[PDB]
Amino acid sequence: TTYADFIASGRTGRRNAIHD
Amino acid sequence: KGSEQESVKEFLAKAKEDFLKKWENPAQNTAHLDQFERIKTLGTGSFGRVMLVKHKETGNHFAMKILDKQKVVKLKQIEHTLNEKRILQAVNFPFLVKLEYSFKDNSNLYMVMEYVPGGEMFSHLRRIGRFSEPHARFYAAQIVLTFEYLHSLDLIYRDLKPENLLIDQQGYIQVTDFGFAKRVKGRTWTLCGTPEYLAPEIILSKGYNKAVDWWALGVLIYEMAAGYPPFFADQPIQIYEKIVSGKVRFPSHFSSDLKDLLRNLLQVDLTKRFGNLKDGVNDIKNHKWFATTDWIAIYQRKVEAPFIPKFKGPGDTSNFDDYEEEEIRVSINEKCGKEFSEF
Ligand SMILES: Nc1ncnc2c1ncn2[C@@H]1O[C@H](COP(=O)(O)OP(=O)(O)NP(=O)(O)O)[C@@H](O)[C@H]1O
Ligand SMILES: [Mn+2]
Ligand SMILES: [Mn+2]
Repeated sequence: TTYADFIASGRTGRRNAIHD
Repeated sequence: KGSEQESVKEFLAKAKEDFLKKWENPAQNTAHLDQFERIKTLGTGSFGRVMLVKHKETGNHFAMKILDKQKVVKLKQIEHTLNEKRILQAVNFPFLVKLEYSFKDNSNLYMVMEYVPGGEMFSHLRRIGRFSEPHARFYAAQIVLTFEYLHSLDLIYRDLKPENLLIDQQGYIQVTDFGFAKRVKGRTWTLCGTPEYLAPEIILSKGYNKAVDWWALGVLIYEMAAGYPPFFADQPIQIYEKIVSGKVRFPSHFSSDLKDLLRNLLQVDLTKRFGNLKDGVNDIKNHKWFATTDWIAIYQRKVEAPFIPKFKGPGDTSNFDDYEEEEIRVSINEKCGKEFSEF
């Protein structure tokens, strides 16, 4: 399910702004 | 609503006069470091560290953002940090965080805001999974009014994300992190924001305008009601690749009214994008998805919030994650004093 693929991804934690 | 559209137009004409007076005359060094006892770190980011602090002389707690001047410099954030501070002290809306004092010293820059105790919306969203359409709409309406307010002052916000939205006592949102905010009448070109939330025009290295914020609202409404962002992957390079493609898939449970609005905001052609058309914001406000929303009650905070955070006294930080504490050093020599003279 899409929820499943998202929960298993690398970006489920707090997302910081781009700076580089 | 006709009479209400006039009242809004007249409101904004007058708020603009207040904004200009403070933008043209900014307040400087309204405090010093030693009047504050540093309790704990409420959150961090790519740039700064926000801490729960107590005023020694008054017993009052605030949230203090701390930026290291040597890092502002290496990261190319000098003009951005100056915009952040200048705009935040000149703004005044119910949904935006209050800047109490700011100051700097040899090593750092400090901005002392009202402490918003409910946590990031991020926290609550990830714990619960996804919000119901009427809960998602309650918050979307707050951000719709905020953007209407900001954009009329010629400001683009540029970092809309659940991590920058905090929940107050009443369950109402307070927008924090003005780090990419900018007063600009034309186009702007800085590649800045957070990956998932980047409009395709930013990615493509085109000049952009205030429409980037409306794209960001599409991304935020999708994330709040699906529980995941529309474009996701492991690496940023993969998300961008997805953004520009333009292909959105909605969960089966989204209403057709929700899907309609999002197709209008998640419009890759900035020409067709809601909030950037001849009618502007009224496109979003008069959408069928917001037919139940009483724009005036939400502005006046007369609507009962779907969720109220609980606290057990001041400096009560239970609604925030725990972070490792760093000691803050102040150097015996002033660092980059020229670049930060107006701060
Ligand atoms: N007024 C506030 N009250 C409580 N917590 C706050 C407040 N302002 C900021 N914070 C928290 O501190 C975190 C970091 O602040 P922020 O201003 O987003 O730093 P930043 O470095 O600009 N982050 P980013 O640019 O998004 O990578 C936020 O995500 C909030 O969790
Ligand atoms: Mn932030
Ligand atoms: Mn920021």
